[PDB]
Amino acid sequence: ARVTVQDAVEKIGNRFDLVLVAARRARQMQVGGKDPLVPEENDKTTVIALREIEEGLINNQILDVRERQEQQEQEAAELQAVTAIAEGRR
Amino acid sequence: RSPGVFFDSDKGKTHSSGKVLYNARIIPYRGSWLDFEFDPKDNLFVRID
Amino acid sequence: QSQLKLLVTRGKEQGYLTYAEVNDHLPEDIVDSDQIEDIIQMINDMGIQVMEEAPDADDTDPVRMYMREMGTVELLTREGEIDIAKRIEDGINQVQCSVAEYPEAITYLLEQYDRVEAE
Amino acid sequence: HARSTGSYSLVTQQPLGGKAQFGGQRFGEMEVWALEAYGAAYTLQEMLTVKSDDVNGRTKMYKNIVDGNHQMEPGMPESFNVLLKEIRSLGINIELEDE
Amino acid sequence: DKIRKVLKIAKEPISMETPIGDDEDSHLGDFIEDTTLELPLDSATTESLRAATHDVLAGLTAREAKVLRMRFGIDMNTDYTLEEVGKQFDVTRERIRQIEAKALRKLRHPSRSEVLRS
Amino acid sequence: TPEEKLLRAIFGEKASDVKDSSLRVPNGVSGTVIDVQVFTRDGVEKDKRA
Amino acid sequence: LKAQTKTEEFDAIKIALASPDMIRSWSFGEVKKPETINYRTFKPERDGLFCARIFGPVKDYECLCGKYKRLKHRGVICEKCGVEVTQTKVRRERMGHIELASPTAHIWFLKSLPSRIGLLLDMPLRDIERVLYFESYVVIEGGMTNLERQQILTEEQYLDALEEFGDEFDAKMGAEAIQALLKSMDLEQECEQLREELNETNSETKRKKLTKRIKLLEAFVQSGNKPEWMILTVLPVLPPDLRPLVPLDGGRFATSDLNDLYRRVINRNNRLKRLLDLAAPDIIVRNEKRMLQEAVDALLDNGRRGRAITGSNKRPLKSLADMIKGGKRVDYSGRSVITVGPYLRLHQCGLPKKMALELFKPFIYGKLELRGLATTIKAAKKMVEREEAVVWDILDEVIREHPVLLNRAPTLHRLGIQAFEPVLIEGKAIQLHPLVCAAYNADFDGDQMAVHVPLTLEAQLEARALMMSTNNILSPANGEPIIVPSQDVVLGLYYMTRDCVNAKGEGMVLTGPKEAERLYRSGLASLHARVKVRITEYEKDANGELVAKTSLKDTTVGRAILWMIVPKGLPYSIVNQALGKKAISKMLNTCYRILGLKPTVIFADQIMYTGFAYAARSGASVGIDDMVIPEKKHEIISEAEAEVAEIQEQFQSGLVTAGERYNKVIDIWAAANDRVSKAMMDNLQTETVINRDGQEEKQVSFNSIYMMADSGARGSAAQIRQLAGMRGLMAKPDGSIIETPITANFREGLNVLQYFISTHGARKGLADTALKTANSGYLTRRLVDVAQDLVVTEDDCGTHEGIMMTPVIEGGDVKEPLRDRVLGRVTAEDVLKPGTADILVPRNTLLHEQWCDLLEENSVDAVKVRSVVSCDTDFGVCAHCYGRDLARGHIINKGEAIGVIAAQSIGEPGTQLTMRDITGGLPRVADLFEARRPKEPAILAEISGIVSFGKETKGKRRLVITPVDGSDPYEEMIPKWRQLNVFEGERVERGDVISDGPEAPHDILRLRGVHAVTRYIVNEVQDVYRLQGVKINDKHIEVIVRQMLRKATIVNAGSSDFLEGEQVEYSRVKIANRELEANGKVGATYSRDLLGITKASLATESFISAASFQETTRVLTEAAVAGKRDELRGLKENVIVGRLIPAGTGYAYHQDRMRRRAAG
Ligand SMILES: [Mg+2]
Ligand SMILES: [Zn+2]
Ligand SMILES: [Zn+2]
Repeated sequence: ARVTVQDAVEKIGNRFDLVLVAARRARQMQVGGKDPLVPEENDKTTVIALREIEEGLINNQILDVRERQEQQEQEAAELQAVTAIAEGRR
Repeated sequence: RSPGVFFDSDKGKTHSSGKVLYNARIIPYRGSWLDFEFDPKDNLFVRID
Repeated sequence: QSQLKLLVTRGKEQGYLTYAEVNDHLPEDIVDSDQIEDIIQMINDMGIQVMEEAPDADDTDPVRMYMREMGTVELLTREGEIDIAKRIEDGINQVQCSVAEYPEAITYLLEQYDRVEAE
Repeated sequence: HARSTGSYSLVTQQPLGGKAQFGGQRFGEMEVWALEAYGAAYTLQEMLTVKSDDVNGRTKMYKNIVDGNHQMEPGMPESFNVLLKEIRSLGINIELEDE
Repeated sequence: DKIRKVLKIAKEPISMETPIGDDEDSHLGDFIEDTTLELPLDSATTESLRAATHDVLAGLTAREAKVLRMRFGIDMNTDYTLEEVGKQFDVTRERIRQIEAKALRKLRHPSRSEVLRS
Repeated sequence: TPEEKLLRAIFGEKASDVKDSSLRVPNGVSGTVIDVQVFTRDGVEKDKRA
Repeated sequence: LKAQTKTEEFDAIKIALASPDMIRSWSFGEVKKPETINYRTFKPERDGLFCARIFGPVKDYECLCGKYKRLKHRGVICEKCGVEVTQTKVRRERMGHIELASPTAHIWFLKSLPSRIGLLLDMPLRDIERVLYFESYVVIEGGMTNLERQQILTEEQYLDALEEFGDEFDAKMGAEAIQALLKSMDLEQECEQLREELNETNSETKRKKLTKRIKLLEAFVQSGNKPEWMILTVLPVLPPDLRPLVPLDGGRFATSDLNDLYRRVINRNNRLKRLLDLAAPDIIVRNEKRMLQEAVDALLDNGRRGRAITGSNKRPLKSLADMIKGGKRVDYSGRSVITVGPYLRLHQCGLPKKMALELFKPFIYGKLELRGLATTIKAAKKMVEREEAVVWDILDEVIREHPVLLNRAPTLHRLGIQAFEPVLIEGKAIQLHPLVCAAYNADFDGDQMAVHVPLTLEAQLEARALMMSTNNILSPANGEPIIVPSQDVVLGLYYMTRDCVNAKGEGMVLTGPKEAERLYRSGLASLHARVKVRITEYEKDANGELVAKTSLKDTTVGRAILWMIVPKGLPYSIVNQALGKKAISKMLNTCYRILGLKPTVIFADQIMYTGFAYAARSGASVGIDDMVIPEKKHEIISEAEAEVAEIQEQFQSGLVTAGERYNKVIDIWAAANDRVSKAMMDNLQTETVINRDGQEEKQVSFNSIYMMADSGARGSAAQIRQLAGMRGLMAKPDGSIIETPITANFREGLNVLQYFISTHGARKGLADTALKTANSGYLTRRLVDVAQDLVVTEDDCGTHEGIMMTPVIEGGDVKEPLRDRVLGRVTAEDVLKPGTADILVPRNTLLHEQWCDLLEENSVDAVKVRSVVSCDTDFGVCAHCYGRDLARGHIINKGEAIGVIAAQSIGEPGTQLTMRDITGGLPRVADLFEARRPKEPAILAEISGIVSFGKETKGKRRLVITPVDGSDPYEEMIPKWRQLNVFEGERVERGDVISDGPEAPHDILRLRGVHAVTRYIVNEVQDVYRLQGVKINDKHIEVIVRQMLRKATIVNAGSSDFLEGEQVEYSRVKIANRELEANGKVGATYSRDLLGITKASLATESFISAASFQETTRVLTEAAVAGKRDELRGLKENVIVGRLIPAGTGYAYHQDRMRRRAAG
C-alpha cells in the first residue's frame, strides 16, 4: 500500500476517517502492544496499518471493540487491588 | 525629471465627464514646487511646494 | 454645506479613492497628522451608510494649547512683584503668629529640644 | 539548506540561524491554503505549533522523536500568547474561558 | 581605559524596530537570537544523562551508590560532605573516601558515560 | 548539574572558568588557506604569529 | 462537580473592557521608576520597567542578590529582596501595573472612527469631546435648572452660571469629568426612554439615528461592561521579555520602543503626582495632565496625532497597537534547486544525501540508539556528525516509507504541495518527477523547491493519503488529468504513431510483443506502413469482468509496441491508432474512469518511460533549414504593399475618407499577414513526396518543428508564423498599430528599425506579465477571505431545486456548443425522457452515464441539477448538492473544504488573463464578483403592468415610466440620457428590459431571481475564461456565489428587528423554528441580497478572523465594547490560535467538541 491507499478508502469511506483510524492503529504498533496482522516485510507502521485496512481487518468499530475488551481485561482481571483500595477510606 | 518648467497633460477623465484640465509646473534645482492648475469651472489654482 | 456637499457629490466614488483631492478643499491650518485617519476610515468598508455617519460626526496640540492659557499675561513690575511678595510675607507671618498662639507648639518644641540635648 | 533544530529569536520563539546552522524554511499564507484544502489537519497542526514556535512543544516532541514515539502534544504557540499580553497590555481584556 | 569604559555608556542606545537590510520588512530585533533557551538536542542529552547515571548507580552496592550519590549531591538536592556522610555511616572521613574512590574505579570500562563526556 | 559534576569527577575535572568561541570552517565547504591576517588593537599585546 | 482552576482546554475566548480592578488582578507589582537597567552592574533596578521582584528573575533559578541559588528555594521568595525564584520565562508572562493620578482617556475608545465614548454619550468627537477634556471648555453633568445636562461652558459662562445658581449642578472638566459623565449615565433608563421617544409620530425622517443608537445602547448594557472602564485609572504593563533590552555585540544594547513609551508615561505621571502635593498652579498641573494624556495615548497607539518621535530615530515609535496591526518559519525544513529525474516513479523524488541526513537528524538519532551502534544519544550525534558509513544505511531505513512533501514558490492551488517517497541521491540538488512538474508550474530555469518532513504519525498519513502525488491524478479545478505527459514525452508518443508510407514498411504481420524484436532487429522501419498484426483486445460490459477479442487490425510498428504499455481494459488499438497530441491525455483520462487509480498510475510511468526512450531514439532536432519560408512571401508582400500604395494615392487625390484610411490599409496588411501565415502552414504541413511502391504520393512533413507543434510540446501557430512567416501588425506605445508590419521573420535578418518597434511589445509583455501575476494573487486573497469557512456537512439533505443546466450556446449567431457541464452532478429529480422513466432522483451523472445522455439524442438538452447555489443546508454544504470533481473520482468526502479548493482553482489561471461593450480579462472577473453596477445600468420592470409616461419631465425630470396593473403603481425615473425600448400603452412582465443595456446583478437577483443572478454570474465569468481558453468548472463559481448571497434583509415583523440585514443562516433556522414554536406571525419574510466578495467577507462571526484581514484597530475595538466571544468554529481564527482545523482530518474532532459543549 505504498502507492494508495485507494483500496483502503473503499473499505472505509472518507479518506479523512481513513487517516484517523490507520494512524490510531499505526500508533498501536509504533509504541505499545505491536502485533501486526499482515506480515511486515520491512514496512513502517505508517503503511502496515493501511495494509491491514486493505486486507479487510482492523476498522473503526473493530478497534473500539478490542479497546472495550482490553479495558475489561485490564479492569476485571485486576479488580482485587481496586476493591482493596475501596475499603481504604471506608 | 529636468529642472525648469513644463506644461503637463493630465488629459482624459479626471473628474468624469472628461475635459482636459491642463496644468503647468515649475521644478527648481534647489527649492520649492510652484504649480498652476485649472479646475472644472476653469479657475486657476497654485500649489506652493 | 460647503464641506458636506463637496465631499459627497465629488466622491462617487472617486474610483481609485483619490485621497489627494478634497483634503485641500478643507479649511483651518492644513498639513496636520490628525485629520488624516478621519477620512481613510469613512470612504470604503462601510460604504453608503458610513457617508451619513461622517457629516453627523463633523456637524489638537499640547504646546499650542499651553501657550494659549499662558497667553493670559498679567505681567508685573517692580511694584507689582514686591506687592505680591509683600502679601506672601504677610500671609506667612500670620500663620507663624497663629502657630505661636498655640501653646502646645511651644511646649512640644520644648519637649523635643530636651530630646535633642538628651541625644 | 536543511535544518532539524537550531536557534530562535528572543522576541518570537521562531527558528533562525546563520551563526552555525540555517534558519528553517518559511511557511506562510499561500501554503496554509493548500494544507486546509487537502484536509491535512495534523500536518497544519504541527506546522503551526510544535514544528515552529511552541516553546515546550518542540522540546517535548523532539524527545518523543528520539524515543520513537511520534505523536505530538501541542500547546498555544507564543505567536498567540504574545498577542494575549499585548492586547491585555492595552485597556482591553481578553480571557480564554473554559466551556 | 577609563575613557574607553565611558564610551560604553553613551547612546540610548539603538532600538530593535530599526529596519536593516530593508527587506519585507527587516527589523534589528528580529535577528536577535535567544541564548537563555537550551537546544532541544542539549535538553534530550541531559535527560538521557539522568537515565545514564540513574542506571549506572544500580550496578553498584547500597553502601557505594548512596555514597557516590550523596557526596556529589545527586537526586537529593543538598549535597553533603565527608563528615555528614561519615557520621551517618559510623566510620568517618577516610573510610568513606576509600569507598568513594572505589566506585570511581568501577567506572573504567562502561562506555555510556564515556561518550556522554566529550 | 549534579550528574555532570559526577561525570567530570569520573573522568577528570579540568573545569576551566573559560568557554570556547574559535572560528571554525562551516560544515560542508572545504578549501585551502591562501592568506591569514591580524589587525591588533592599538595597545594590545601583539601575537607571536602576528 | 468540576470547576477546575487550572490551565486546561478552552472552548472559546471572550473580549471585553477591563475594570481598574481587572487590571489589578494581573498586577504582580507596581512599576514606579523609569529606571531600566543599572549603568554599572547591568542589573535590574528596584521598581523599574524591569524589576526582578515584580516580574521575574534574570537567571533561571538564582535570585537577584544571591542569597538563594540552586533548586533548594524554588517556591520561597528571597529575604533581602522579594524575588520569587522559579524560572526566567516567568519574566515572559508576568504583567504589572502603573496607577495614574488623574484619569486618562483610552485612545481607542476615544478617536477610532466612531467615537465610542461619544456615541455612547451622544457627543461630538474632535469637536466637543476634545475641548472638554483638554482643559478648554468645561462640561456639565446634570442640572435641574437653566442648564441642560451635557452643554459645554467657557470659563466666563461657568462662573456666570455658577453665580446665578451654583452648589447644586456641579460639573467638572477634563478626563475625570467625562468619567463622571459616563458613570452618571444610566444605560437602563435611557434604553427605555429612547425607545419611547424615538417611536412617536416620526416617519423615515428620524428612524435612521433612532434604530442605530438604540441597538448600540442595548448592546453595550447587555455586554456586561460598565462605561466606567472606558477611560482607565489603572494602566497595565507588558511583560519585560516581550520588550527586552538585550546587549548585542560588544556593548551596544538593543531595546524595544515600549521602554521609551513606558519610561515617558511614568516620568510624566510621577511629575503629575508630585505636583498634586506641591503648589498646584492650575495652568501647570492641567498642562502636565494633558502631557500624561499625550504619553499614554502614544504608548497604547501612536497613529494618529503627530506621532511621538524621540529615541534619536527620525522614525516614529512602535507602540502596542502598531505591533499587532496589519512569515511563520518552521523546523525540519530545507530547500534546493530542482532537477528532472526520468528514472523516478510518480510517487518518488530525488532527495540529496547530505540534505536528508540533516533533515532526519532526530530520526537517525533515535534509530541508532534503538538498534545499538550508539551507546547513547550524544553518541549518535558524534556518530552522524562524523558521517560513518553505517549511518547512511540507517538513513536508508528511516526514510523508507516516510513521505516528504514538496513545495514551490508560487502556490496558486492545492497541487503546490505534494508528497513523495524519499529517494537517496548522491548530489546536492533535489530531483522531481517530470509528470507533476506541470502541476507546480515549475521549470528548470533554476527554480528551487522546499521540502518538509511530516514528523507526526498521522501527519505522515495525511501526507500519504491526501498530499501524496499519486492521489492527485486529476485537477481539482477541472476533472481532467493534471499529471498528463508534457513536451518531451508527447513528441515521443507522437513519433510512435504518425503512419509513414512504405520505406522499410510492408505488411508483414505478427502478434504484438514479437514486433518489438522486429524493431530492434532493424530490417523493418518503425513509422510504417501501415502494417497488420493481431490485437488481443479486452472489454467489459454489464457484469463487468473481461471479454477477450482477438483480431487483425492495420496499425503501425509504433502502435504495435506501444500497445504493450496499455492496461488490461480499454478499447485498445484505437487509442493508439490516432497519435499523440491532446488525446494523449484523453487516453489517460478514460483509463482512469474505466480502471481506477493504480492501473492509471503505473500506466503513466510506463507512458512516460515510453515517450522519453523513443523520443531519444527519434532524435528530432532543429537545424536552420527546418523552418522553411514560403516562396510567395516576397510576392504576397509586394501585392499588399501594392494595394496599400493604391490607397495612399487615393488619399492623395481625396476620394476615400483619409480620416480612417489608416484602418483599411491595416486590414490590407492584416489580410497580407494571414496570406503568408496560411501559405507557410500549407507548405510546411504536407510537403514531402516519398515514393510508395510506384512512387508519387503525399502525407505530412516530418519537419521536426512541425512535429513538435502537431504534438503540444510548446509549439503554436503564432510562434511558428513568426519563425518563417512574418511578425504581423506591431503595437505602438500609444496603443495604436503601426502601418508597416514586420515583413521579415526570425529565419531572416531583422532591421534595427523593426526591432526597435518589436521591443515595445516585449517590454509591455513582460511588464503586463508582472502586473497580472501579482494582481492574480490579489484576487485569490479576496476569494479565500470570504469562502474559507464553509465545508461540506450534514451529509446529504433533502430538497430538489437547483439550476436547470443547459449547454452554453453562443450558437444564436456564431455557433459554439459545450455540453459537458453536467457530469459528477447529482440529479435534481427524474429529469424526464421523450417517453417515460429513465433518469432517477438523486443519481449522480456518471462519467459513463453522461455518455448515456447522447443515446437520448440531441433532444434532451435540459436537466435540473442540485447546486451549492440552492441546497437547504444550514451552515455548510450538502454532499449530493456538490458533485464529486476532485483528483478523486467519487463524490466529495464529508467534511472536505470546498471553499479553499474553489478559490484556488479560480484564482490559479489568473496568471493567464489579459487585463483589457466588453471589458474582458481578470479585471472583468473582479467586477462580476464585486457585484458592481455598470457605468450605464439598464432598467427593469419590477411589477408587470401597462407602460405609460408619468408626467413628461415634471420634477426635476427627466422622463418617467409607470407600469401599473391589477393594483398599485410604480414611478421609475428615466434621466432623458439614453433612449428607451417600449412605447406607451404596451404591457410588460415581471422584470422586462426597458433600457436594452448592461444588466445589474443587484436588480437581477432582487427582481428576476436567485437562479437567474447566479446563472448570470457563472455564464458571464466563464465567458472571460473562454476567450483566454482556460477550463474551469462551474461548481466553484457557484460555491463563491453561495456565500456571495450569504445575508439578506427582512421585511415585515418578527423576532428579528426589521431593518436589520441578517444572514439566511440565522434567518432560515429561526423561521423554521417559529412556524411550529408559538406563531409564524412573530416572524417575517426575508429577501435575498447580493453583496460582493469584500462586502460579504467583511461580515463574519469570529472577531479573531476579522482581525486577520480587516483593520485590527477597528474590529478589536468594537468587538471589545460589546462582550463578544469567538467559540470557535472558523478555519482562519482556529489556525492563529494553533489548533486542529475544523475540517478534513479534523472535523470529527470539532464535531465531538461541538456537541460536547452542550452541557454548559
Ligand atoms: Mg522558471
Ligand atoms: Zn535573594
Ligand atoms: Zn443539499
